[PDB]
Amino acid sequence: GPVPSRARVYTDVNTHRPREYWDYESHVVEWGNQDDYQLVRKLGRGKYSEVFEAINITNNEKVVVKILKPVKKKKIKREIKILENLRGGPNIITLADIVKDPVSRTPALVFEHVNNTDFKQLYQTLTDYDIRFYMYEILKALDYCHSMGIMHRDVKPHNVMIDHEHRKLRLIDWGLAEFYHPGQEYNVRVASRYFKGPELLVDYQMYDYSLDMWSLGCMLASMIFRKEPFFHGHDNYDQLVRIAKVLGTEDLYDYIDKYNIELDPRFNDILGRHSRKRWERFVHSENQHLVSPEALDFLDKLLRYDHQSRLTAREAMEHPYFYTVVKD
Repeated sequence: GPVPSRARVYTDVNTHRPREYWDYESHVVEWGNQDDYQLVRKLGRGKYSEVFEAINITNNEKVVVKILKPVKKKKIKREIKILENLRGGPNIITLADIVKDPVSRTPALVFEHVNNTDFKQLYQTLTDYDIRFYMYEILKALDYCHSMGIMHRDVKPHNVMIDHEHRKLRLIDWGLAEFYHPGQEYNVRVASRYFKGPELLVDYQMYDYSLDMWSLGCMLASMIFRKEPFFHGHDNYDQLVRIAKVLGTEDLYDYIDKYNIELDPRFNDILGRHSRKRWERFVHSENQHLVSPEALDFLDKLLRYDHQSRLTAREAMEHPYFYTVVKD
């Protein structure tokens, strides 16, 4: 069977925390007062919750209320424990309250509001400087949550809220996040298709924080090349073929061989033989203002099949790509 794997960083953060910290199943939720919040408008309904803009009538502040769909008490407590553990961290969305919705009879998670613009339009206008700036802000959140023993597992543009006026960013939607425990087998059905790492797509379960770095590499490629999404699979199988058309099939075999993993035999008809492409292949006169040798080297170091070889979040904040970004 499969060769085991361990994160190369923050490997044992949870093993040395008290049990209270990671044993979310024993968490006792503290409930606030649902009459504090008045719903103003419904923004959307996603897989797990109905999302509203609301007003906290005790301070007249705008807030975001996510009224959860029926789900396992376990998964509610996991997201709530993770949000409490991370609260106040760099660029981590703030959970302001947890209340029982009287109509749905489920928990409603109340979050600080961020004055966002639709990433689809926002990514059309980001300058080279802005891409570097915001990548650095996302890395602050990822290094923090990884250092706190947690992987996000759903990094994508829709979960990055940006208030462009104030150049403020928050990483949101921690409902797929999990505590990292060395040697633990995780569910591979996480993240959203275009941002799934190769480990997910080959059903390797002993993955770690490095999954988020693949997803961040997918966002970066989409931004610097103005190609949304960058790996545009029609389904989870074609997703791996699209990746192989860029990174090549020989290194995909080397990856699966290293972990003694076998592809689904359904790949035998669809995968083909592909060389690794040079990143210059995706540059053209409409995105070249976003591309630099430092951007391409950084991307190359995120988008590795082998999850063990990817830059960690801290290593990524050390990269030359971020030298031009003004630090505070």
